[PDB]
Amino acid sequence: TTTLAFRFQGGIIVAVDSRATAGNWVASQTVKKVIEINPFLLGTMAGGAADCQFWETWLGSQCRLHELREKERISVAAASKILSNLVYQYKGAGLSMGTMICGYTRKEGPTIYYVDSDGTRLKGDIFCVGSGQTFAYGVLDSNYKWDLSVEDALYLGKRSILAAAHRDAYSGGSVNLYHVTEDGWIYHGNHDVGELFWKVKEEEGSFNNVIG
Amino acid sequence: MDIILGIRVQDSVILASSKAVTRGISVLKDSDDKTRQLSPHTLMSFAGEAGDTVQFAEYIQANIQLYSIREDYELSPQAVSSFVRQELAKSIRSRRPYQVNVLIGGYDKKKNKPELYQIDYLGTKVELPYGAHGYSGFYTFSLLDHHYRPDMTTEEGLDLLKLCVQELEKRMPMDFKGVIVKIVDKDGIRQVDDF
Amino acid sequence: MDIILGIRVQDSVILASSKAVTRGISVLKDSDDKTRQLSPHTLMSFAGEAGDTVQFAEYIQANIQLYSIREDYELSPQAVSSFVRQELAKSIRSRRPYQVNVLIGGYDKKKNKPELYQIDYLGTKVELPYGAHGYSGFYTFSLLDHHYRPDMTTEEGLDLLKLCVQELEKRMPMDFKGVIVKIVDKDGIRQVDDF
Amino acid sequence: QFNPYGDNGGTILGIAGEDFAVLAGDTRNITDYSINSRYEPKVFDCGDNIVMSANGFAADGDALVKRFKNSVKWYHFDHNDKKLSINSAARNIQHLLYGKRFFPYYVHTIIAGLDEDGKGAVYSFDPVGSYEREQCRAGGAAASLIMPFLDNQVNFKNQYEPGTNGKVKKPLKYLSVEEVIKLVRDSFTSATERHIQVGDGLEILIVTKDGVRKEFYELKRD
Amino acid sequence: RLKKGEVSLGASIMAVTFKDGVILGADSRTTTGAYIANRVTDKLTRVHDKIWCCRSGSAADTQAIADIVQYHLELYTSQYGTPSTETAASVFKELCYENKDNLTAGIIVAGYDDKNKGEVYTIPLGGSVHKLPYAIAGSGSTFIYGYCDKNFRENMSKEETVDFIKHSLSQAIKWDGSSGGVIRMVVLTAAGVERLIFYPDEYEQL
Amino acid sequence: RLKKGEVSLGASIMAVTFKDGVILGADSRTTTGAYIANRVTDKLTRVHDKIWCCRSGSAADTQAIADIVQYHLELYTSQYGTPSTETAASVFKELCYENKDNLTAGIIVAGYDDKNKGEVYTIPLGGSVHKLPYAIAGSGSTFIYGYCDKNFRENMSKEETVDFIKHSLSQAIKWDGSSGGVIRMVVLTAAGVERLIFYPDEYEQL
Amino acid sequence: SDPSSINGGIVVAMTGKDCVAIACDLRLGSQSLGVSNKFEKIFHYGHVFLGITGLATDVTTLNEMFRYKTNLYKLKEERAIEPETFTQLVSSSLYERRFGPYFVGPVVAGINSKSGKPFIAGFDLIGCIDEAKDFIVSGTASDQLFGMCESLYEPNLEPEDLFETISQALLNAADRDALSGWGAVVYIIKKDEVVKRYLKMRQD
Amino acid sequence: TTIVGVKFNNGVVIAADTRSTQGPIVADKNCAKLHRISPKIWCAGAGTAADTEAVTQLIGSNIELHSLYTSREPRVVSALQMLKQHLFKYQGHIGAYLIVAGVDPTGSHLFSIHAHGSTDVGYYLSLGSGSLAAMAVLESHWKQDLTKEEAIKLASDAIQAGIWNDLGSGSNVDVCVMEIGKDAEYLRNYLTPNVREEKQKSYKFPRGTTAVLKESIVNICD
Amino acid sequence: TQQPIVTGTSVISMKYDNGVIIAADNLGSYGSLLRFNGVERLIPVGDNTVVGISGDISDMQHIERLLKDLVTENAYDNPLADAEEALEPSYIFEYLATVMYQRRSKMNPLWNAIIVAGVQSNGDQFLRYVNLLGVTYSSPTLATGFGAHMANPLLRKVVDRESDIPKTTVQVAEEAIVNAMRVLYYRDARSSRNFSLAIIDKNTGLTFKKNLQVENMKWDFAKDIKGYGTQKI
Ligand SMILES: *[C@@](C)(CO)[C@](*)(O)[C@H](CC(C)C)NC(=O)[C@H](Cc1ccccc1)NC(=O)[C@H](CC(C)C)NC(=O)[C@H](CCc1ccccc1)NC(=O)CN1CCOCC1
Ligand SMILES: *[C@@](C)(CO)[C@](*)(O)[C@H](CC(C)C)NC(=O)[C@H](Cc1ccccc1)NC(=O)[C@H](CC(C)C)NC(=O)[C@H](CCc1ccccc1)NC(=O)CN1CCOCC1
Ligand SMILES: [Cl-]
Ligand SMILES: [Cl-]
Ligand SMILES: [Mg+2]
Ligand SMILES: [Mg+2]
Ligand SMILES: [Mg+2]
Repeated sequence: TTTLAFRFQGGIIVAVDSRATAGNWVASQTVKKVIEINPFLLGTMAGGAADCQFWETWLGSQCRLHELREKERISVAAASKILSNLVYQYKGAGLSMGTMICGYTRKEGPTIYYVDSDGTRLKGDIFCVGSGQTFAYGVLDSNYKWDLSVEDALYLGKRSILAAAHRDAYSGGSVNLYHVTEDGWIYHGNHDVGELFWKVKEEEGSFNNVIG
Repeated sequence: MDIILGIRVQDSVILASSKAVTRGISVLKDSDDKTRQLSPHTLMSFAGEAGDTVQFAEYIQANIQLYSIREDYELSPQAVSSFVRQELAKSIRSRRPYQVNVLIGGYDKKKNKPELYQIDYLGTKVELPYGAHGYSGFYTFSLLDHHYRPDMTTEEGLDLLKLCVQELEKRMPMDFKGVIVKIVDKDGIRQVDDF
Repeated sequence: MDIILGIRVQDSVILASSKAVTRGISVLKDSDDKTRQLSPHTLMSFAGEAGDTVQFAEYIQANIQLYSIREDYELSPQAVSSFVRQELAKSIRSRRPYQVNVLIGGYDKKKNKPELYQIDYLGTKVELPYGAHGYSGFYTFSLLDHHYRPDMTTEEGLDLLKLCVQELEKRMPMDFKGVIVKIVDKDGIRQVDDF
Repeated sequence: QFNPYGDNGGTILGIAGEDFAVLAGDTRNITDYSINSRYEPKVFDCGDNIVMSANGFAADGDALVKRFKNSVKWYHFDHNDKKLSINSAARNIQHLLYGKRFFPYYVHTIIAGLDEDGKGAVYSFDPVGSYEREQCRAGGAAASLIMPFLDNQVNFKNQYEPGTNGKVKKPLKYLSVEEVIKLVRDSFTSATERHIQVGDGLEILIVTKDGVRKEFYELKRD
Repeated sequence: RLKKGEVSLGASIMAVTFKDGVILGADSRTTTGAYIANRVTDKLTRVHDKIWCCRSGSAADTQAIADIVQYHLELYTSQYGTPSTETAASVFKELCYENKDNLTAGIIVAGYDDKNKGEVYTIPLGGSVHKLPYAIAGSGSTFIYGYCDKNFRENMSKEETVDFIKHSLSQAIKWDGSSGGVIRMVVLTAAGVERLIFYPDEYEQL
Repeated sequence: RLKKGEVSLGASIMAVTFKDGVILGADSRTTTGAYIANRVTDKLTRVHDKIWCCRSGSAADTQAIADIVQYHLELYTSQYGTPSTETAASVFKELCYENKDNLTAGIIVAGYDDKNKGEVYTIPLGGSVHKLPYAIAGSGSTFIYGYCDKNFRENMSKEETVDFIKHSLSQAIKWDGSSGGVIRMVVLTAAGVERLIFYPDEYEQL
Repeated sequence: SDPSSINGGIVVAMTGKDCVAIACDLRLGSQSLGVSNKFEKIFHYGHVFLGITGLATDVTTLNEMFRYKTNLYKLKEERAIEPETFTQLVSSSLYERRFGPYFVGPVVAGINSKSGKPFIAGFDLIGCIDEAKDFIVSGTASDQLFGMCESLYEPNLEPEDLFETISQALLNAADRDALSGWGAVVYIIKKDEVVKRYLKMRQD
Repeated sequence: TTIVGVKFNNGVVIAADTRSTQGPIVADKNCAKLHRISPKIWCAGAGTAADTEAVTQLIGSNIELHSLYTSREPRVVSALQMLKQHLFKYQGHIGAYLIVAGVDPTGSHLFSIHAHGSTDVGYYLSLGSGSLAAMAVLESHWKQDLTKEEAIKLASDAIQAGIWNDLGSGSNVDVCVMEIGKDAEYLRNYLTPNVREEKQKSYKFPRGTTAVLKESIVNICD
Repeated sequence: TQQPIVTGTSVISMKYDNGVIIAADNLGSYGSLLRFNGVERLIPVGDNTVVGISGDISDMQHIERLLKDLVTENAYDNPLADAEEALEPSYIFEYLATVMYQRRSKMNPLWNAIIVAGVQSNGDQFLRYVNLLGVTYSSPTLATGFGAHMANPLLRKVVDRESDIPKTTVQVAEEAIVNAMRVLYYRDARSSRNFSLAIIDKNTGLTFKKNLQVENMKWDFAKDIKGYGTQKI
């Protein structure tokens, strides 16, 4: 896996790859690593596939039960803490999860929480999670500004996953883009690295290490 | 020993190497030069196991200098890199192998081209536009994939290198006390004193 | 989690705690506050195993806050420290112990005295003029042995603390991204924003 | 020390068409270098136009299929004989598998059928419950041999339009039941040649709106 | 399978059916390693009037088992009358089988009914039950498999059976360091219960 | 001691001196775990005209040793004439003792001199030498210590010694899974060298 | 710490009608980190082609070693070495290091200049020869390559058709292996002409 | 592997399957396990494939030099002795399991050698992973005084038992007949009962399907 | 977690036109020691099923007791216990298969390999295998332990597929089974000469044969074999 999400002027960008591996065997190139919890909440998935998928769909059920009981959408903080408290109960049992709970509410504004399987829970503006997190960080950090436009922010997120997809052997397939605003999340398409790499190489002039 | 980087541009090769020497919970030195001049137009940086690194570098340096005196001629970077690779390829099947990783930056005067070679302790050689050893690569490679262009100048290369060091200083766990930068071109080897 | 320090002076207790949160070869965050307010005049910093640290701190915080509501009264730092020690002393013989080390800095309003308690994950409590957890102590204790005086002011304590952080930034292997400093005195708890 | 797991070999394969779906699997059962049976079926009709196979450790595979078949039965009792949709079955199976997260069923599960729009559907599972709908999936011992061939022939991967300078991709289209069975038979004969645990016989289960049909073909017995 | 440093009952034990009933036989030695902890042990023990057993393996385990079996058969007698030898063996098995991981007890059960005459059941480490004409067990029994198979006959007399046991255990003792001391025997017949003993000076020079 | 997966020579071997000389005896079973790799093996092997040996332990080790000993004794004969049986045993010992770490070879040496008549030397795993009236060895020998000690007599006849070996190995085979097949024998006397064989149908029903 | 899967890579070879093809990927990595996308694994000595997968230091070492040996061969024999003979030389050299072996999976390919017969062969790390009429595979995606070749291959393919078959075999196999890919090269070899084509593949 | 050796009236016959494995993967579907040590001394090999080839060639080379030195046709016992002493010296690490057979001036012979250097004599022998399947057939159908045609039938039947029942063995049956007074006849692919069936579909791609980045002519000439 | 102590070796079986045959030797091994010789390892259930068991004997005796108790329990409140509602082979197998898998799942297995042979009420042949892992499979021929390696090859030459079952008579089928038992005695180091054999026919019913012996053995060629290579004497 490579997954990222960063906060900026125009809300939150969330970008993920779609590869799944079993050792060196590429098992899938079309995995959905973003879970759509509700129109205002997203969750990213890295680590054990079953662990992430099972518990984040479970998280969605707990969020639904909150708004039925409280007649109000759950906060990003509360949603992330449900997941972090859950994995903490299983600490030492061998769960493998690197997740990011991203969303918007009125009281909080745009918010991102990093939550992992050893119980760590951190609020923050920028996070990259997965085997190719460092490759994404390299591109993202060196090009990040708070004042990025929605168009530029979407591209930087896409370009950061592409960078990791290229270098990290255990990342690839395609890029899934999301944009989170005050009005909720908006899907910005599936982008196959097969066509995207060459399109980016030609137009941007980058990737000069590769034989053109 | 930890961070060594290398970038080949249009007319030169630039090597950056961390200054910190750490043993246990103490930084013993913060001004260490992790490189040796093999010949006037060839420079080798190194990183790995304590003691092995310097012992290996100086041993190579002595051999290349011996060749230069014998033939009154400077070996090409390609020739030096091949010699270095073979020494490491011997080493890996010895009783006690050299645990040293190197970058060899040189300027070929016959071809009038800069050349950067990355060689690991196993004797694995590759020619590259940009290279790194250790955990550094996990950040710098993707960064350079994006920002690097083949026709860049030496000044553009130094800015590109500053971008790498900044990223490393932000996301690396250990304090590596900055880097010593050196440039290899048609006029030989020189050190950037203010980085 | 790594560096947490504490200095008791004439009229206050000063706690300094590193901002870095590192996982693997990546610094995930550089603005982390490794402390919780247990009561208006009691502050606890913490360091240790990931997840355990915050889970333990907040659990203690909830219990002390529950006491405050029930009795409409603030527990003394000595009483809070004893409660915390017992929880860790239970923990160490559990199925899965809390691997958390803490410093408790408080101001006793009845005695009009500042108090600093150092408690490790085993439940080992000591009252001290200055304290540290982890590798930090190997530098700071000897430094404070020399420069510390019991009748110092809060400002003198902050300068003494700057001297510790500088030494750590010079000789520690890891980049801990500076510290968040907080002061505990007769007027409660406040944070120094520029350090 | 007692080892509760074993490897019974074999391999399985699921392909989805426009209005149909197939789930194939060889009939050979093995332990180490011995053949246990030349005909031991591991692809099962579970009712509600759902076919299922759980390949790997056969004892776990049988236990799982048995529990899912039972899950279908109780779904009818508890919800007024409602048809269990393929998507609902998939989610139910995830919970069966993840229920034993800390003592897993050592199997690769594949189910096939029709979705609620009448279109062909194939779902695949890992041992602990992670699942995904796909047009194509091979599982088991020879999955690594068959799967890339399916990427090339079913999803037309790495195939471009001739003369277009590698710019226009070969367009995706559904395959006929005749063309799919050709690919299944070729996949298994190829796997039989190069994998020792694969052979003896091939059993295919085809699923259309009309029901569940079967076809059987001989495979090399060496 | 023995616990470290626990007393070892390694033995030369045997039970032999014959015309008038059954005879149990055993050596007298206990070891911890190479040191003989007890040289005069009684390894033939009563669980009921005419149902006895030979003990081998762990001293502690076999004693604890035999004490429980004696309790069960005493309670059986109070409700249902005298138990069969098969019944006694079943109670031994149940304990040995269900606790096979925590126990080291190689027990031979031997008893005399009026209907069923002399019977012998052997129970090895696993907890399995085997009904036999005669049985041998203990560390020293290996050395006398050949001898006992060649020399055993069905429907022997009392004096012949006593000689068969004496000669057999004599050899087992001679070759097994874990066996030695006196040779104890117990005779089970319709007549009653008779105890016999044989000393080194006699049996060594056989 | 056996190397993983190597053929095991586990056996029922014995050599017995008697009035006219000495007789060697052995089973024919060779095993790789519980599979019988050879059911008709010859474990009695010639190192000199009237000096033979019985092999047990590792098939490879015993063969390599026996081949070297045969070489030494052939070279001894060319220079110094016929070697004594003691001399042959000494050469076996020297190889077994000096390479005790790398070898698994339980060898019985048996030969016939005119002066010294029949002699038997046994050489266990350690490499020690023991001169005896008779000797037994191999996995299956454990089961016939009792039988052989009770039934052996000095100065037996040829027919008595053949019966003694046949009955003994029959029992060893019956109880040892690592022993089986035919019973081979070799007779060493002043008359010469005679080979004998005995099949299951005969010896099983003894 | 498994020498054969540290760097990654694959090689495949096929025969056709009066021709042979040999192809390889371009990746060199250090476990998860992709380092080089220019690392070719196919070399040639005269008209004999050798592909080598496995530990990269040994790939380089063996290329240099066989260049050394074939050069001396040519000087003494006064002719180019043939594929059948070279195959034996490779086997000898690898078995010489029986108990301290080069961690490689070599593949020979070429046309015998005298008879004109197409020839391919493969080896394990200690020199065992694997000859084949149809195809030889090697590398971290060998399972994948075996599956592709066994289904796609047919005998007596023309050079132009054979190119398509071997290329599709390599590409789809590489895309199912994490340590293989990052580019590819295909050699088409006729009696007296040799074409070398670089393939466009996904770069992840 | 499965390999066998059977003695008959006027000589000896050996046989072998032709499967070569790499874990569970079939590396070579038609490899030659029968090796020529000298013209009339042949060797069937099982175990580590490189070791059986290397050890058979080395001894074969030394046998040739010995034959030239002594001006005599080589003997089977010489090959036997040289092989066992070599294998013993390497304490099993050279994993060669051989059935050595042949005719010489002394007569016809049949032996087996194991990796640790132990040898056995017999009228019928079998080695390899399918030796149990083969030996079952040999034990059931072998008799004294076999003819040439009967021994070939028995030997091939024993290999077939390995081919069908052992996953380690497969494909074809190689045979070598060594009769006294005649040349030894090597019968490569004596039986071929595992022919691949016609594929359902041709996977010949349209020309231009593969995307290409660069072309270049390679220089093979001087 | 167990380790088997007293053990039983191969159980072999096959189908023929009108029914099934099953066999197993009478040995109870204690490691390399062939300790017990009167051990019956075929256990009939009713007049239409035979359960053959290999592996640990203490666990075998436990399984005996369960089957014995199953017959008793089936008879309770069942007027058709000796007719329509009698125990079928399929019922007996599924029960055992359930137990074996439950025990492996509790990490405390019954250390056995079991073959349930019988004939159903409708005349159909039943033959299915189950072991300590709960693994189950069916085939025209089935065997455990060595039997799997040596017997199956021989029995498959008679019945290689389903269509060969009607073509195989009880005479031909029994001959193959008896031959297989001889081969196992030649080659299995933990086997005995004495064995039991059972036939369950749809017409003639259950025939249980005890105290059989392996015979017509070839040992004569042994006398010609001398040394291990060179040796002539
Ligand atoms: C990047 C892509 C790689 O790390 C991401 O991290 C992704 C995250 C997405 C998928 C949510 N992670 C994975 O792909 C993840 C990596 C991984 C694997 C194993 C443990 C932890 C992390 N992959 C998986 O979870 C795979 C997904 C399969 C291919 C769909 N699953 C497995 O490997 C399974 C089950 C793993 C498992 C976990 C915990 C307990 C038990 C099992 N394992 C197998 O399938 C084993 N094997 C596969 C090959 O054939 C034989 C059976
Ligand atoms: C039957 C079919 C199986 O026993 C026969 O016995 C045949 C014998 C004939 C072919 C000579 N045996 C094999 O085919 C034999 C089986 C085997 C495998 C592994 C170890 C021992 C025996 N196969 C081989 O020897 C193959 C030959 C290949 C197909 C050319 N070799 C390998 O599998 C090598 C083993 C190398 C080895 C090293 C050290 C000790 C012993 C053997 N393995 C690999 O190449 C696997 N791997 C691939 C990636 O690179 C690293 C090695
Ligand atoms: Cl006692
Ligand atoms: Cl031998
Ligand atoms: Mg086979
Ligand atoms: Mg004694
Ligand atoms: Mg990648």
